[PDB]
Amino acid sequence: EAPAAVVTGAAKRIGRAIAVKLHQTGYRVVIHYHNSAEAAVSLADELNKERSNTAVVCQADLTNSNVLPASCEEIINSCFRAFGRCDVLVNNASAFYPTPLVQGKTVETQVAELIGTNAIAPFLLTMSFAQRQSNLSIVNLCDAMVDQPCMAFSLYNMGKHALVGLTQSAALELAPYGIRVNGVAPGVSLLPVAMGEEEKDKWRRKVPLGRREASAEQIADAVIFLVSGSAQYITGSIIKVDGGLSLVHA
Amino acid sequence: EAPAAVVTGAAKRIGRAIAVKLHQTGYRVVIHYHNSAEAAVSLADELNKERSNTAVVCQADLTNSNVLPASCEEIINSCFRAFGRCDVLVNNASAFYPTPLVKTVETQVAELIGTNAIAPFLLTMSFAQRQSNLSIVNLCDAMVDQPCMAFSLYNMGKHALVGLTQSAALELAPYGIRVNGVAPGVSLLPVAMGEEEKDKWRRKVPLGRREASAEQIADAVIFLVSGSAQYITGSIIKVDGGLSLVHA
Amino acid sequence: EAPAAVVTGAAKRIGRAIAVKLHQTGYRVVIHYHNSAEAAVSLADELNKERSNTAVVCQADLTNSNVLPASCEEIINSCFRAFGRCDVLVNNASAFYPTPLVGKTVETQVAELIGTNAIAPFLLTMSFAQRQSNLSIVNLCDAMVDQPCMAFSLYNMGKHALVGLTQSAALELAPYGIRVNGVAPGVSLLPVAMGEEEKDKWRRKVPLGRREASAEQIADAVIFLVSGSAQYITGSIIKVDGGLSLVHA
Amino acid sequence: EAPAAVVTGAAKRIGRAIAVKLHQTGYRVVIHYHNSAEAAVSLADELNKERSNTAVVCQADLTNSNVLPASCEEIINSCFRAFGRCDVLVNNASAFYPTPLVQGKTVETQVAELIGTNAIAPFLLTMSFAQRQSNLSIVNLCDAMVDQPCMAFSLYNMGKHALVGLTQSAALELAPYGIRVNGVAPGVSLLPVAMGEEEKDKWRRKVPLGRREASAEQIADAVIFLVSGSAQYITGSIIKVDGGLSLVHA
Ligand SMILES: NC(=O)C1=CN([C@@H]2O[C@H](COP(=O)(O)OP(=O)(O)OC[C@H]3O[C@@H](n4cnc5c(N)ncnc54)[C@H](OP(=O)(O)O)[C@@H]3O)[C@@H](O)[C@H]2O)C=CC1
Ligand SMILES: NC(=O)C1=CN([C@@H]2O[C@H](COP(=O)(O)OP(=O)(O)OC[C@H]3O[C@@H](n4cnc5c(N)ncnc54)[C@H](OP(=O)(O)O)[C@@H]3O)[C@@H](O)[C@H]2O)C=CC1
Ligand SMILES: NC(=O)C1=CN([C@@H]2O[C@H](COP(=O)(O)OP(=O)(O)OC[C@H]3O[C@@H](n4cnc5c(N)ncnc54)[C@H](OP(=O)(O)O)[C@@H]3O)[C@@H](O)[C@H]2O)C=CC1
Ligand SMILES: NC(=O)C1=CN([C@@H]2O[C@H](COP(=O)(O)OP(=O)(O)OC[C@H]3O[C@@H](n4cnc5c(N)ncnc54)[C@H](OP(=O)(O)O)[C@@H]3O)[C@@H](O)[C@H]2O)C=CC1
Ligand SMILES: Nc1nc2ccc(C(=O)NCCc3ccc(Br)cc3)cc2s1
Repeated sequence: EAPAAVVTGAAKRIGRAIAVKLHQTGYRVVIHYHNSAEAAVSLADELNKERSNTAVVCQADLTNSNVLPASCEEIINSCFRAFGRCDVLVNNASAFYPTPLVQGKTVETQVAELIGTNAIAPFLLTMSFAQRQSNLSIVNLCDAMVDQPCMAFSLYNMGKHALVGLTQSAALELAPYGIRVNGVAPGVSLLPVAMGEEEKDKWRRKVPLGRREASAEQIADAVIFLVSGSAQYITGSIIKVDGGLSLVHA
Repeated sequence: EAPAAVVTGAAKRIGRAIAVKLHQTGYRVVIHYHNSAEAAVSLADELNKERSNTAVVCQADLTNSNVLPASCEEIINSCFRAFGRCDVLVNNASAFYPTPLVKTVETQVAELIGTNAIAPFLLTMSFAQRQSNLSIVNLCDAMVDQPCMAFSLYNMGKHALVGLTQSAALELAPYGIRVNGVAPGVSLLPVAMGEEEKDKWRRKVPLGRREASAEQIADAVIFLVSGSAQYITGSIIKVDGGLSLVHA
Repeated sequence: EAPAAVVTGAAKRIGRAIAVKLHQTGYRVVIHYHNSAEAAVSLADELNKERSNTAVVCQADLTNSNVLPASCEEIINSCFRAFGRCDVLVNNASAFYPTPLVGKTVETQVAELIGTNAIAPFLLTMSFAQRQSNLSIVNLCDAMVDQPCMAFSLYNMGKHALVGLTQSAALELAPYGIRVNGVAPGVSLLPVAMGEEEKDKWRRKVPLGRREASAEQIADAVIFLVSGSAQYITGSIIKVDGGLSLVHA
Repeated sequence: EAPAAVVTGAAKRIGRAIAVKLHQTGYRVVIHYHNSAEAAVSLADELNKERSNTAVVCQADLTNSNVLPASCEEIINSCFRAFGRCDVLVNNASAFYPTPLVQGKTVETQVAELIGTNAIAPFLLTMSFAQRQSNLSIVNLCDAMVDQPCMAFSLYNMGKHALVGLTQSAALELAPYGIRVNGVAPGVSLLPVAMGEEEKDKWRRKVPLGRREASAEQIADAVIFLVSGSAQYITGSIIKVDGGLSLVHA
């Protein structure tokens, strides 16, 4: 039968593009979402209209807490319940906002959301994916600009660096099980919905290759590569998909 | 007056060497401890005998919890109380143990991410908020990119500490606060580890087939806080005898 | 028309597998070689049997010298003379042998290891861009550049220089729509003459499957990078190393 | 007796500051120079006035050619001839100018100067230093911006990347002989003499720590540390001295 993938934060934007392209490649997909229930169910409907019984949704907060391990366990379980197997995990869900060091959320809430979604939830999902176990792999959505960070984003940056560490540590530890672990690191892709055009164009103008952001499809293309049989010897690699942005000095 | 430094996990091993060497350089010091009160006080006694009223201790658990922010606030405050200023923060305290992918997990998170990364972040915030040659030094790990098998959470925390080092260097540079790291390889081996397993690591090191002493680590800390490093920020100095250059 | 690609050192091993896969993808190919004329011609004949007039050979030494710029210009020109265009350059050719710090002269070692691994790539990149749609260059890098073999300093220098060229050229050619990327093998095809027992010491160190990459696995990453699936990727270097570079001493 | 150090390109700017500070620390110095004969001899005069017989000059072109190995051997030999020992090599000399990929020196000459001075000469000097062999060490002047390069500086960038490789490879290979090999990587320090003032201030304003370039002395300070007894377990390390410049995104 068809392989199955979990994509976290898959209702919109890049995570939707990944779920769609996995689906088009022939995967069955768990569309995880947190708040975006209408968007999630709408996507699942679309996919299921293309091939029936091939998409389900799964709701979970990926904020760190004492129940996050259970929630991550349940996301993986939802793939096995729906499809009988889980071949691919894409850790795409992410919180992203400033946490200035010199200063309504409390700091322990910021830590829970930015470190939880970007790093701890990927770790617990990886553990559950490996434990619940062909071409198995995990793809972590990283950030090409992790070493040239946005001013005042220390906790987000910490979380994305931790995710690089997970990608490496998990690639090493899971290789004996045949599970590959790799990352895709966008530079500027879909800009934040809240961002003004003028601010969007400032970012666009910085990109060497075309002076434009990555499309969601372009990000998903690299994910599709890493899960594919064309990447069978690739583990612990993080592919930047950034149009050269990370090479540009100040 | 004399400048003042906070050193976390300063009662034993690497943090003790750092505290001693800072003290010998003329800093007044806050010796932070969690469980090692006797050791902390013994060090303070040794330092105060050399120079009166130049060393104090500060207890705090650095596990992540609802109260870690307040604890980190207190460590920094205790420096300003004792000495009227705080010039240097050395984020040295660390938890280290395996967390296989295949203690509850959330306690492991609280220790290996809390003590290794979140507490540095909160201490950095408190240090900067409460503000010369000001600087922060984070104790990183030279083997971050070639990690020990089954140490994912530990490795995650040390990568996050790299991220903090860079992000805080950028954000605090406007305030004249430098932020740097020192990345040991094999130093004083964990007490638990066997001597045979220790020998195996020793032989792998290009420079002299031996571990770093704690004082070698402290030497790099001293450089980074000194006036000889006044343009250095966002740098992580490996002190590993070349171990990280060695392939499998 | 079908696009065209230059692959250096394409007679054997990895460069051969790259030229084959590019050809199977629909590229016309220039098969560059230095000493292996029989192998280069054999490959070109095999490809031309598959599709006529799609494969040519081009002989050149890529050792650093006064004449290397002209040689590199002529490699690129050969693709335009054969095929009327040059879409892809794969810098694959490489010299690889120890150069201890403490029977060729040292300046010959420099010329061969720095010329093949770095200088020739640079000169080919210049000739490629000057002669100019999905244009791209792929440089064969080395995943173990930061954990080098003992006594391989010149080889290691050349491969680090190649990383620099990949980044610098990606930034500089991005306005011309030319992407520049790398593929960094760990242990792939080992020497044929290397004892199986020595080959096994290497294979045992690879986390993923305790084996070396095939040439085809390396070529697969090249194919991705030149493909329309990599249209936003430039300045990136993809390790294809089975996790070898993650393993501590 | 006092230890001895070779500093390449030591007549002016950062190399001069390194030679001065090593001398101030107790070292006897070989002041290598290519064209700057007046300033070389003037510096050696100045140091010898401070302590007699503690400074010599040594002229050599570090452009790549079939005679560069002999020129490198001669630089090391000059230290032994003057001082009977050679404890420290500082690879500081450097050519630096644009070499655009797309179009009055020939390209052959641009390769010879930029790869010879920045990389090949360091390698051959390292070879000679090791072959002729307390607290021995080599310090290579690298570049903090090598992964965010100046546009059109490909050959310079290639040379500096090669120098990172040399720093690592030589640190591994020479560690058994008790020779440590490390790097110091400036960001913007003393700006080119050729450069206008508006352009200098543009670069200054990018530096997070102080919005100013490094002094030559601040670069030398890091060199002094790496050769010192306080760096005895440090090898294969490159210390950026860049005021945060390499952390700043486009
Ligand atoms: N866009 C860009 O330019 C870049 C993106 N990336 C990375 O690529 C990935 C995709 O980016 P993008 O599509 O912009 O991501 P978004 O910012 O759109 O976030 C994706 C999803 O994350 C989910 N999420 C947020 N917080 C939580 C939480 N507490 N619990 C569970 N889910 C949560 C949301 O699900 P819901 O809507 O259901 O609440 C959201 O739709 C991310 O990992 C991101 O960091 C990296 C660099 C640049
Ligand atoms: N040792 C080596 O070879 C290596 C060192 N490092 C880094 O070097 C630094 C120092 O290492 P080392 O001296 O061996 O450290 P240890 O592992 O011996 O621990 C240092 C101190 O940290 C404190 N600490 C640990 N957990 C907590 C906690 N939850 N709350 C509060 N304090 C805590 C302890 O203080 P107390 O005793 O008072 O409870 C402890 O003595 C660390 O940051 C480490 O990661 C990096 C890699 C290798
Ligand atoms: N195999 C592996 O495990 C690894 C490979 N790589 C890289 O992958 C690429 C392909 O590897 P592999 O197939 O093993 O390479 P080889 O060592 O087999 O060399 C490829 C070709 O390089 C050509 N070459 C050598 N010297 C010169 C020269 N002076 N002038 C012109 N051409 C020359 C030769 O052509 P001819 O036969 O015609 O003389 C040779 O067949 C290389 O860049 C290599 O560094 C990196 C890491 C590991
Ligand atoms: N200054 C800065 O902002 C930065 C500098 N650096 C690095 O730090 C080091 C010192 O920088 P800086 O003082 O600006 O260097 P300079 O550009 O001033 O060059 C140093 C010396 O190198 C010598 N040199 C040049 N070409 C040759 C050659 N063919 N043969 C022999 N010697 C030659 C010259 O000697 P002579 O005058 O005798 O002919 C020159 O005085 C260099 O390696 C540089 O790459 C790194 C990044 C930033
Ligand atoms: N979950 C998400 N993670 C990231 C990471 C990076 C980016 C990104 O680069 N966005 C454009 C640059 C940007 C966006 C917002 C601010 Br405020 C500053 C810069 C956007 C996102 S969305």
